[PDB]
Amino acid sequence: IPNLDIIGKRIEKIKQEHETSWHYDQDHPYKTWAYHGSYETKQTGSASSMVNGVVRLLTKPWDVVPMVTQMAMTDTTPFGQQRVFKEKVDTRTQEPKEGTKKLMKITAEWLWKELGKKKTPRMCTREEFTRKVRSNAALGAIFTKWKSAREAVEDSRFWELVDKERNLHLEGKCETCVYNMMAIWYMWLGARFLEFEALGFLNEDHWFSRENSLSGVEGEGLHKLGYILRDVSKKEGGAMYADDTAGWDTRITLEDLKNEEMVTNHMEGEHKKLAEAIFKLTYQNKVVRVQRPTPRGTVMDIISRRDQRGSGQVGTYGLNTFTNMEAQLIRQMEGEGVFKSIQHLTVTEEIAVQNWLARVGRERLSRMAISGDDCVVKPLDDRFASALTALNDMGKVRKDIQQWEPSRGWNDWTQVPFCSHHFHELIMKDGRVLVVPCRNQDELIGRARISQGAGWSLRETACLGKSYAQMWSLMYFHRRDLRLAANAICSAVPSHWVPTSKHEWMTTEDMLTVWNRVWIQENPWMEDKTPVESWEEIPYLGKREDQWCGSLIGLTSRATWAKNIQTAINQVRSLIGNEEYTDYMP
Ligand SMILES: [Co+2]
Ligand SMILES: [Co+2]
Ligand SMILES: [Co+2]
Ligand SMILES: [Co+2]
Ligand SMILES: [Zn+2]
Repeated sequence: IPNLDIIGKRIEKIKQEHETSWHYDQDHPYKTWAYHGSYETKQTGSASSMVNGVVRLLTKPWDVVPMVTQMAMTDTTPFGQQRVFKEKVDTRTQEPKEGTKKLMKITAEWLWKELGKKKTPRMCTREEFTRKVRSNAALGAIFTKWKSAREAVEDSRFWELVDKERNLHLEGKCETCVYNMMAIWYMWLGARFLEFEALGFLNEDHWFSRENSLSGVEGEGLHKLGYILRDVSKKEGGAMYADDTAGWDTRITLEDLKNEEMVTNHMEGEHKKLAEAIFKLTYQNKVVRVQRPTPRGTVMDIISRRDQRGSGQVGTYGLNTFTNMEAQLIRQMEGEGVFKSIQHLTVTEEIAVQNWLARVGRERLSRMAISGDDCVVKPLDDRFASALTALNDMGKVRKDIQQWEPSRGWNDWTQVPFCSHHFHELIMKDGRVLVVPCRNQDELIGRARISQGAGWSLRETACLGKSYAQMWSLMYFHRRDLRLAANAICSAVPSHWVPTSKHEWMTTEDMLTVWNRVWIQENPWMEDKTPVESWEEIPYLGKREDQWCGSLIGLTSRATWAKNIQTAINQVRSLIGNEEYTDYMP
């Protein structure tokens, strides 16, 4: 049921821009989204992402690995947009029960107060926004008008439009903040600025760093997460649990959005009203355009919904972390028996929850590592595994397990999945112990073989390959195939070309210098600061184990690849052209 007093102004402006073709399509497919109308549009998107020809030429054995090549096959055409919508986005999560709602409000109020003890909400500025625009992903949709975000921020007319929308937000109205599905949702840059202005502080001021949030890992980096998992495992308690949620963003409820909004209770002045506009007008009452193929050509559908979360927003990461922290705390409460029924919370139970949060709240937060929808929890004991009523009633249904089957955890932290990795102790030649990340190698190579844009020059393609190679040399040096592949890419691309997207692999610094900085000098879990003097000193995983986040070391095709790698390197060099290359292949 749509509230036209909040969304009608947005819908009418779109309707007036397409009055001739605007119509209600009685054959529309939307079930749990409110459908408003359609108009004729030009099809956007493509049914395949571009392959990185440099990386591909240097990773020939993986041409026949289906896991690798399947990753290249995206579909952003109207046909492709409707599949993902039908499968993932067109669902409904039931409203939580009264007791669940009271648990969430109490916990969320407590959590915001903890996060705000040492932080103060503030407004982010146009200059902050303009500086970040001169970098990358703001996730704006630029359509018929500017050509890029860098061109828009320089134009004075652009900020006049922002001012017009901002003034409307100040009077509690919204007219241009519309989501576009081209599942990832885009907005026009002015709508992104208004959200960044109101909520960017959560990221800019590191509200979910581990120091400030205890559970969060914002800013940590892959080379630190394994150490953080190992520290959590040192706590007394039950097994470590890491349940994935099925389609987290689609399971964010209106109740969740309202609890995330209580961060406005910590705000003042026009900042509070601006953030309240973002929450009520654009998060809890969203208008979405999505393309749909019809026998008569592509149409754009205008649809709306209150409850879900739009992937790619400014506060998406932080608010997902907030709500997951809140959800996992409540599951810890349920396991410890702090309340007994989610149908309603007795006044005695409500005081018990409040006392539990005051007594042990911060300790229980430190038993968790949470990044967006990704969580690891080491609870007090294993009652957690079957404490499922609040989690299911909040809509956070676990993936790949029956609704009421108890969760299975791990007693060995090196088996716990987190941020799509597992983490291992790696013994150096001098006896020091690294905790390194491991991920399936086919997935790593498949992602490096994907070019991010369309119509990229060979130089930008080569610099993206170099960026992957250097990330591999810093994060996955312990995998035989990736160290070799990284060396080949860096030998094939001119040494002075800059890798193209903050992260430590994004310069032309000597990668051994960066390795020493990351893993030794600035590594707080590395007491002996003696640096290593060569790559030969830096070890691999066991040859049995290395093979098995995906390696091919035992294969005939890999042995041939490794032996003739210089031929492929020379081939790439002949295309970039006469240039100055460094040989990294020892
Ligand atoms: Co018209
Ligand atoms: Co990269
Ligand atoms: Co190198
Ligand atoms: Co430490
Ligand atoms: Zn707006």
